[PDB]
Amino acid sequence: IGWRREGIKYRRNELFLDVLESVNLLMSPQGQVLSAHVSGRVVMKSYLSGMPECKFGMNDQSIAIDDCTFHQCVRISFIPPDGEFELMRYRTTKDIILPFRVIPLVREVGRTKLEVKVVIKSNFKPSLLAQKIEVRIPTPLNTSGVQVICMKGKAKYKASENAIVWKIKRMAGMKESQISAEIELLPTNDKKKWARPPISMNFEVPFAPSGLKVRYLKVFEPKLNYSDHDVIKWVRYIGRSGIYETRC
Amino acid sequence: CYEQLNDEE
Repeated sequence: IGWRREGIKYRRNELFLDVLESVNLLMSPQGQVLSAHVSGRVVMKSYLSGMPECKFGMNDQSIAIDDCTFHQCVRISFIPPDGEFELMRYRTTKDIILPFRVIPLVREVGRTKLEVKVVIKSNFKPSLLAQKIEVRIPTPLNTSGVQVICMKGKAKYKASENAIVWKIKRMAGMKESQISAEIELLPTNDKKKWARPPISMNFEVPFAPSGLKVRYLKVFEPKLNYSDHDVIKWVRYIGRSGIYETRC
Repeated sequence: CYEQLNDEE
């Protein structure tokens, strides 16, 4: 073995497993999913003594995995390198948890103003907090000012970025928050109707949206005087948003 | 953060 030295001895044999996913979604304005996938990786922080042989186990509520690529140490069993390393990458498409639903509403008002209401519905256990929430609502190019009021969170109209940005610190599962805007328009060539960009989101949810759960990670060292019951094991789930757009 | 891992086996 050239990835793990011999004679590693740890006093406290601990085990840290980060499962990291980016859920991606393109959704029509009416609620229809137009594309979605999860890209995941499982990184393992190992502090185990000797040259241990591990079996990593999960629900292959189960999951489809459409593709895998493993660390060279795999054969799911492997002798892990010391310290931090990436055990596998994966991608799933079926039965993804879509942690937010974005619900856009746009009312034209003459050729002068744009009345806009956007609703976030959060769709996961209410015992869990989504974090770092941002909702980007694109404003047309010919906007003189925009007025917004928001209940949860704070919202500023970055006019340079040409988009209202709505930021929200926490939000629990099975809830809903909303934001309302009035967009004052300049006059413009009525030749070109406006190419309405989608609404973008970013969030961090404490769960794998692929529904991945770790069943077992078992450690077996035969030579050294410890066993699986001796290893302190820990697992965190972290779902970021990649491209999370609701059309119109 | 990290939460404990109870054996499901």
